[PDB]
Amino acid sequence: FLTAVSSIDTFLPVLNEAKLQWPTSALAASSEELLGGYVGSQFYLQDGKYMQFQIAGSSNRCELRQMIPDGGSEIGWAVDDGTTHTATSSIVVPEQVDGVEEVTIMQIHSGEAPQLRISWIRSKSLDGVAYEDFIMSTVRIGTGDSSDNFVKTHLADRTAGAMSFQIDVKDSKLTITVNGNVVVNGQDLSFWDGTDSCYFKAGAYNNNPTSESATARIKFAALAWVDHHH
Ligand SMILES: O=C(O)[C@H]1O[C@@H](O[C@H]2[C@H](O)[C@H](O)[C@H](O[C@H]3[C@H](O)[C@H](O)[C@@H](O)O[C@@H]3C(=O)O)O[C@@H]2C(=O)O)[C@@H](O)[C@@H](O)[C@@H]1O
Ligand SMILES: O=C(O)[C@H]1O[C@@H](O[C@H]2[C@H](O)[C@H](O)[C@H](O[C@H]3[C@H](O)[C@H](O)[C@H](O)O[C@@H]3C(=O)O)O[C@H]2C(=O)O)[C@@H](O)[C@@H](O)[C@@H]1O
Ligand SMILES: [Cl-]
Repeated sequence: FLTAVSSIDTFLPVLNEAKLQWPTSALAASSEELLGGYVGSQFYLQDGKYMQFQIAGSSNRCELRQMIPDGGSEIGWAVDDGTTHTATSSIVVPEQVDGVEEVTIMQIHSGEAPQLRISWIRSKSLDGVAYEDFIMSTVRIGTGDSSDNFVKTHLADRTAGAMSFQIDVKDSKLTITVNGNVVVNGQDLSFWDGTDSCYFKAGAYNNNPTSESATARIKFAALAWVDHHH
């Protein structure tokens, strides 16, 4: 039988501050249900250690969405509220099966748009450089569709072993740290000033596959939203 993520202590803090959305943004499990042992092939404990997310289908997801702690409702914060908002993770990204092209593994999202997606990418050229099998950040600096609305950055080549990530937002600036090294330093988020509906997400969100049957799979060794106010 499939072992539940809540059967160990590692993820209890974030599970107390998240709902699970699967296979769309519809609710799969409340925070209470997650802490109570919700489990399925889409969301189970792998190797006695990893919170594993799986999903197939274009734009489908198996993803945690930040909630107010202790059974609270959906959280919303602003990039310019003066507080540091922080998400940390340690992720084992396995080799992805054929047909999977991009898997978003962490986000800052609002009621209308993704401010930031950290994603695994099979193959893409950025600023005239081709990259394969890598982790990318995609930041929106507008709501348009043209390339001027995005800043897309190679963060790191995918590693077989766990890779640590940290996202920090303070005073309308974004920092991304990968394996302890700052890769994105003070990216401007001021376009989003006054948007009070931002929140963190993490898991597996499957983007532009070439087969809707192909199952994305992502293993978290750690995940937390870090409250700077205690
Ligand atoms: O390699 C490129 O730059 C391609 O970008 C394509 O447009 C992207 C866009 O830059 C961005 O990555 C966007 O991300 C969306 C995501 O896939 C999900 O649909 C959801 O999270 O919404 C995101 C968003 O709207 O920000 O996806 C589009 C896309 O539809 O592919 C094209 O411009 C492409 O021609 C170009 O090669
Ligand atoms: O296009 C998407 O799939 C986006 O969905 C986002 O989640 C929303 C979405 O509305 C979703 O259906 C669900 O809505 C809930 C929620 O309670 C909301 O407040 C609404 O008023 O009632 C719905 C309910 O009771 O089930 O959750 C929403 C949310 O913000 O969490 C995100 O998953 C986006 O990332 C996504 O692009
Ligand atoms: Cl992208």
